[PDB]
Amino acid sequence: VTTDIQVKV
Amino acid sequence: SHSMRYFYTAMSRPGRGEPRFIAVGYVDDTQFVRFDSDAASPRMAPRAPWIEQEGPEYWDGETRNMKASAQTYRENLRIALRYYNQSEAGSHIIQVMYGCDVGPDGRLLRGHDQSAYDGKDYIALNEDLSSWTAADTAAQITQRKWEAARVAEQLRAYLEGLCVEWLRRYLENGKETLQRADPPKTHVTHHPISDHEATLRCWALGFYPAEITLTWQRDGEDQTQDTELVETRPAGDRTFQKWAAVVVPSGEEQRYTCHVQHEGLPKPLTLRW
Amino acid sequence: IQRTPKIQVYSRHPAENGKSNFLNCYVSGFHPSDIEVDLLKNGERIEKVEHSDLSFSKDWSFYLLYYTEFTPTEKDEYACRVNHVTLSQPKIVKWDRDM
Ligand SMILES: Nc1nc(NC2CC2)c2ncn([C@H]3C=C[C@@H](CO)C3)c2n1
Repeated sequence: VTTDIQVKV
Repeated sequence: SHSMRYFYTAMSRPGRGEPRFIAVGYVDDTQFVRFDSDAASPRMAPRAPWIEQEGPEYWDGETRNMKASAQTYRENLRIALRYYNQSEAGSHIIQVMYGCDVGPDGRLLRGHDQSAYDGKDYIALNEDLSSWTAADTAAQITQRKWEAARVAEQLRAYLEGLCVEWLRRYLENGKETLQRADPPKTHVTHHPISDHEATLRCWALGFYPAEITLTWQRDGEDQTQDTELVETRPAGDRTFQKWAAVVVPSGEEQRYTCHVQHEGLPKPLTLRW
Repeated sequence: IQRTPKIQVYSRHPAENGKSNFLNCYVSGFHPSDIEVDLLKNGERIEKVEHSDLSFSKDWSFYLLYYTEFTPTEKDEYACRVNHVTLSQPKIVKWDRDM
């Protein structure tokens, strides 16, 4: 399963 | 002895719409899911038989995560453009690979989270899963932002957690294929190229996983400088192919032996034409 | 950075004339990801060709498998025709059943 984490660079 | 990896690619294309986002997932050398934002109706979709059983909450949830990630990566393309003072008329690419390696016991060996911008290293999580390697000053900006936001800690929690656990699930559900090595079918062909020389080509077909060694020896000695080795290639049925070839004097074929190492092989093979 | 595609043309199974098979064109090692790949039958573009989902290797270079059903014969020639931004003109690699 993929990670849900959303981050801006 | 196993891994799960996800590969995300985001590609801007000024004049050709919003940036495209593609994700694929692998367990070992088997692709099992895909997402493409350019599909007529974009969804996370099965690419291996053993994932198909996952219920609607899996597929709906993965599809929502992919749609969110696409949007985030579109934003990160805009940010990278500003970091690098680049024009909006140029096309650029973010590539990100992440996932986990597990041992025979099913426990975490090493976690991964690394990326490239226009095909050069950008930033990577280090093996400690606590620090970062930034490849340039643009990535150094990202690095400070991520330390401030505890990003490595968040990744670590995924990699030590859900990643390992779902990998374990997949390996059980697809045990018949994923935990069975398929040994290569092997043979040597002979092709005259003149009255004085011929090509000896050692074939390996239908093997899984992709890792393999093919070597040619002459009088038991390594011919590495003189061997034509092709890149291991997909057969299209989830198995792989490779060959290795040497040019030999006509009549001296018995001096040459092809050696095959593969996991599905009880013992290394020695072949001759 | 940009990298020129490697190209291999080959069959899924060993070729036997009159027997159905799959013709593959494997492009790899390239960057950026836009690429044009055609399978040819005696010089003519084959219409329904499918491809794998875009992925990449450790060095970030991309790879794709293009493929279609074919029934090889003694006299029919096949090729893969590739264009990429790193190429001045399309590159044509002929299918050799011994490769
Ligand atoms: N090394 C790296 N570089 C990223 N982007 C840089 C090249 C612009 C990046 N964006 C998100 N992540 C992680 C957070 C969630 C996971 C899946 O998305 C990965 C990333 N890891």
